[PDB]
Amino acid sequence: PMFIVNTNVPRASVPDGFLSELTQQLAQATGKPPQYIAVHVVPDQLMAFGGSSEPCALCSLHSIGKIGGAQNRSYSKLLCGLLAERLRISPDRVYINYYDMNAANVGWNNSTFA
Amino acid sequence: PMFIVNTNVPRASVPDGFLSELTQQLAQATGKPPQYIAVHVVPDQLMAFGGSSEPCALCSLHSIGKIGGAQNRSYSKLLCGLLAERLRISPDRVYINYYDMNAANVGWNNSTFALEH
Amino acid sequence: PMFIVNTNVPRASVPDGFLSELTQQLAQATGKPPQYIAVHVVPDQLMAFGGSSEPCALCSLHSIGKIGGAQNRSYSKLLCGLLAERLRISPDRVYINYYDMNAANVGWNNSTFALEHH
Ligand SMILES: *[C@@H](c1cccnc1)c1ccc2cccnc2c1O
Ligand SMILES: *[C@@H](c1cccnc1)c1ccc2cccnc2c1O
Ligand SMILES: *[C@H](c1cccnc1)c1ccc2cccnc2c1O
Repeated sequence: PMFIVNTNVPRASVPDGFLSELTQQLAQATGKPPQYIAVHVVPDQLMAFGGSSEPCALCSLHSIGKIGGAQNRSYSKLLCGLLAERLRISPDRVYINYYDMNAANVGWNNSTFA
Repeated sequence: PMFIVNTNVPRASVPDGFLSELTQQLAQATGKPPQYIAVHVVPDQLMAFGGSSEPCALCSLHSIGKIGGAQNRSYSKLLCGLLAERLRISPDRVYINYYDMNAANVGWNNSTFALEH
Repeated sequence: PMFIVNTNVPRASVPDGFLSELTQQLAQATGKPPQYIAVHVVPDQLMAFGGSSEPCALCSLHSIGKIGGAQNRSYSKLLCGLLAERLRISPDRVYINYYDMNAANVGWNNSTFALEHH
């Protein structure tokens, strides 16, 4: 799994430990070992949500499996919770795109996971 | 809906009003209220199109529905037009990836848009 | 085809001509003319891979067709090789997401690549 967050929140507002907390919580939530987990945080972005430039975030979670109705609702509660607590972004100004990747379509270490 | 534009055009060349124009024109084009529309503009990028570093853009549009043959061609005319007028990027140096998202695969406000089951 | 690389490697560590090299190599690999290849490299990113901030990369390759089991394995060897040689990123700290795009879902030049039906 890999999680990307793009936000207009300033870099200085991203707390020490944020990437590590995302890694650990995503490990817990997806059931995948933490050595698999990639996280990517992009602050200081030029963004608007609903026409407003108040804090917001556009995110993606890719995973090989473990993507679906109830699972994605659980991920959203977890991830919105973290974005609200750590970056002070309101959950209703967050979008998260979920992608169920086929193993043949994820490259790693000179090959793929197929 | 969310629209992202990544471009090698400098930040200083992005005109006042650009994010708001994108928001408004996308609301009109998709027939969805502007309150739902997210836009993201990323200037000053290291990118090439056809091996040339002349102005170009790589974009994404995500929507739950309202994605398809004729609709996507209309979005391209709209969005290429705006990128040409506002950022002076040639339409033949723009790619836009269109994504028809399933409601169960879009998170928002602690949940997703799949509330039925 | 479009190839995006996001990495925590410094901008200064990206060789001049890297974009051109990626363009040429991708043209050859995909069999598409270079005029249609787009490349995008994003350095200095705040990233972790397996909980570590050692050099890593998260990438995307989009193509209309020419995506598949054997082909993707070939692309991974090629692209991991270039990232290792040019950016000094270990192949086991690279992810590449492959996307087989439908022609109707790729916009270009005021339209899309679905030109056959109305
Ligand atoms: C548009 C959208 C935003 C982010 C990712 N994919 C699509 C969007 C947002 C909210 C909606 C709510 C109800 C119905 N449709 C919606 C969209 O299409
Ligand atoms: C490659 C591409 C570019 C942007 C998004 N997805 C894929 C591409 C570009 C143009 C083409 C024209 C004809 C046939 N195939 C094409 C591609 O694969
Ligand atoms: C994490 C991942 C990263 C990028 C795209 N999709 C998923 C990941 C990595 C390796 C795996 C191997 C087997 C099964 N699942 C995996 C993941 O989810």
